[PDB]
Amino acid sequence: SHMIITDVEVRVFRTTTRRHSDSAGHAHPGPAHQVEQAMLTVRTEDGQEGHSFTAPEIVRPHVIEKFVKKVLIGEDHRDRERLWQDLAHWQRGSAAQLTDRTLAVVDCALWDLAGRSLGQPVYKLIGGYRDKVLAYGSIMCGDELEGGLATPEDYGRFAETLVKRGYKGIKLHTWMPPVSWAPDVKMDLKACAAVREAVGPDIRLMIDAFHWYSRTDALALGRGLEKLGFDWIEEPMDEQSLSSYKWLSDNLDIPVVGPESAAGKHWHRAEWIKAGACDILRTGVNDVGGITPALKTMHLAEAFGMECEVHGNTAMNLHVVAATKNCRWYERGLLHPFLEYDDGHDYLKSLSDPMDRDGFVHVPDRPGLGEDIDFTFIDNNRVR
Amino acid sequence: SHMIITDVEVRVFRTTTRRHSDSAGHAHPGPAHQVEQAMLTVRTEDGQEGHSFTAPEIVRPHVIEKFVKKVLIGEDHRDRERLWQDLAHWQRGSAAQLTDRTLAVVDCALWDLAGRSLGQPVYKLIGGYRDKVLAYGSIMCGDELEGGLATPEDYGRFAETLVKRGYKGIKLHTWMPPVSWAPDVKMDLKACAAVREAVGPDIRLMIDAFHWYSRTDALALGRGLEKLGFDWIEEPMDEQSLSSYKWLSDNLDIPVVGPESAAGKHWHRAEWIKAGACDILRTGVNDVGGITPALKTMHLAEAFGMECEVHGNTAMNLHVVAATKNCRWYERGLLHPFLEYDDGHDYLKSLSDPMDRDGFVHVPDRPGLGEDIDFTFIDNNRVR
Ligand SMILES: [Mg+2]
Ligand SMILES: [Mg+2]
Ligand SMILES: [Mg+2]
Ligand SMILES: [Mg+2]
Ligand code: NA
Ligand code: NA
Repeated sequence: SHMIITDVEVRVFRTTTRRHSDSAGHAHPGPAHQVEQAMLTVRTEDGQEGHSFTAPEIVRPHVIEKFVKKVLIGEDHRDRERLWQDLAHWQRGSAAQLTDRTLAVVDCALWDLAGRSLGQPVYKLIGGYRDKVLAYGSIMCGDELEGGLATPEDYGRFAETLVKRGYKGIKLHTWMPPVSWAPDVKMDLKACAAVREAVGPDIRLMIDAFHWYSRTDALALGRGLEKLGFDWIEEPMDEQSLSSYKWLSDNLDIPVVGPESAAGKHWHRAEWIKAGACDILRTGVNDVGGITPALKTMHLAEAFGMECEVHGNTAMNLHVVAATKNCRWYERGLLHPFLEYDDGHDYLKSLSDPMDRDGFVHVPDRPGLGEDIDFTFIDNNRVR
Repeated sequence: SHMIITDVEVRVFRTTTRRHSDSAGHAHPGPAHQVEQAMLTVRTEDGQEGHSFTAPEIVRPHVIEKFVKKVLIGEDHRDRERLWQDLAHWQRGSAAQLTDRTLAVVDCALWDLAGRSLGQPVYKLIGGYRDKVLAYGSIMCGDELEGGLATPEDYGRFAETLVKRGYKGIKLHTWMPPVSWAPDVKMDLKACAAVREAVGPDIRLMIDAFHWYSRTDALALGRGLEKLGFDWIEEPMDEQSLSSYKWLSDNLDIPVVGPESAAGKHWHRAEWIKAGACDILRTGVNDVGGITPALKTMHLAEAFGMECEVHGNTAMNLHVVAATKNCRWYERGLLHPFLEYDDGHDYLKSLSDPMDRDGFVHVPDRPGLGEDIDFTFIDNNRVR
């Protein structure tokens, strides 16, 4: 019974960061400050542990006591599919509180536990495809910070810095409310043009614009991007409208990648394929409720001969990318000229996603998700 | 480098069996005789091994030397996805010799190797869903053996025996060439009716008839089955005709399950979903080239809210069934009144798929595929 789960624990601690979020949830660089971060730990009878990180609300006591502990405690930790399905079945009746984000952090901690228990990196446990992968530099949403990302030229200058670092692909997130004047298609296209001019024709370029443009605006944006040879347009319209995406994909030559934020996990993503609503599928550990359903999405896409680009940085996403073939990139970011991404997090002793000078991220040969957790730091900076 | 593959070995040995195959490849009971069986073994630097069984031609020296050793020797055995994709890429140029059956046994041996190395059952390594599952009793193709499966009544009598054993589902394979008079739709329906009459309304019934009936014959067969409340009709037409299956499914109320034998792995099975060619998907370790692509097919199906019924007995298929939710049964057979399935194989010390008196097969808690191999027997009965 050494494999039986005995504890589900949450530790909230302060991390020091310059990352802030605006009222709509977009990240920007700001003053250094302390932000509450949560670590979920699952422990088995033999004392083995697995861990994963998320925002405190996602693993708050209401959710832990009412849902997570009831499913997990006393169960064989290796039954990840049964445990995931148990949580999935409880979402409908959860009064909107058992979210995909909660499923995701639980699933990740269980994968980390299995990997740590076996001394195996998660992607090797899944069945490895690649030990390294090209990353694209994923640039923060636009701002109104002088010399930051305030002008099209600012994007161009930052792109030059990213190319020098070794990135072979770059994705712009352009300007969104509450940026005072945003959004504006012509401005977004000017940023895209400045980047293409700055980096030349052989660096791959992508854009993730304001996520709720009208059909007419997204059409204008996409048509403008085709002149610049961009690789994809990402979430330019409200993803709750599958029909809008079929229409836009049919009208644009440039590949449309999606859905990123839409709910419904792998099930709903099958509908995007069935309806021809995108040319490249999207998934993400946080978007579909864990590594387990993210793998399902990757396989779904591959069966249709499609790529499925994995949304988000950090180990959990990197291991999905490393275990699968049909994905061009790991998403490395968000990035901003005021910040050095390689500084990492104060609660991790080393990067989960180090990138060489040629633009390849190498998956750390460390057990589980391979997050090099500074447990002492976390204990010294505990909130609750 | 303990995880690096050092050897790929094939041992051909004689198994004593009463199973014979007719000219079309359908199994029937016959005289006890010795049949050549092959075991593929993959070994790593640390001496750990994984094994899987197949027919000798599938792992003959041509295939092993030209394809398998070149991909595997010197590689990290845990990179199952990379190694599978490497073999898949070589199939096109293999002059038709590198078959899905060869990919399957290799993938299975690699899974067994990982599981044995880690002391973990394969389904637990994948991420467990269930430790037991209902089995249906899968009856051999019809014959002309008196008291065997020669008449509709013979199927009825055998079905009574299967129900007493504990099976909660039964699948008939009916009469096929070279049975002298076969095939005949009315005879197949009479067997189906005899079984329904024998077992009553609460045992689930399925039929896998002659695999190449015309559209008109398959339609008559399916319409006849609806009167008997059968759960599915399986491969009644040439599966190379996807369009015939769309037509048949649209015409029948009874669920059509497929494709079983069609090539193209998970890629082609996506086409069966896209075209609405079946109501229930089918996969199988031997049919799609391994546990790895079988899992992909299961996930593909689940994303569409469909079931995917796993073709074939033995550990390799049982572990797929145990790791996934969207499958009603493990297929236990082929079965015949002249044979006791629970006798098992002379080269295995115990059953990989023991079934209780309530009809549940319990996955053995043994590492890897959990095949209880009698290595001594194999050594004593070696051919080459
Ligand atoms: Mg995005
Ligand atoms: Mg298009
Ligand atoms: Mg069949
Ligand atoms: Mg129908
Ligand atoms: Na967007
Ligand atoms: Na058939």
